[PDB]
Amino acid sequence: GSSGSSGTKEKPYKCYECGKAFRTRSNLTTHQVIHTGEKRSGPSSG
Ligand SMILES: [Zn+2]
Repeated sequence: GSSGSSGTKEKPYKCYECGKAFRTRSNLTTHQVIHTGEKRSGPSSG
C-alpha cells in the first residue's frame, strides 16, 4: 500500500562523517568539507 514513515521535519540530514545535523543538504555538505581532503594530503590520513 501507501508509503509514509519518517523521523522529523527538522535537521533531518545527519553527517555520517562526524554525526552532525542540518535542516537541508547544502547546510550539511558545507560542513562535511572538514572531512573532505584535498590533493595535498596533510599530516593526517585523510
Ligand atoms: Zn561532519
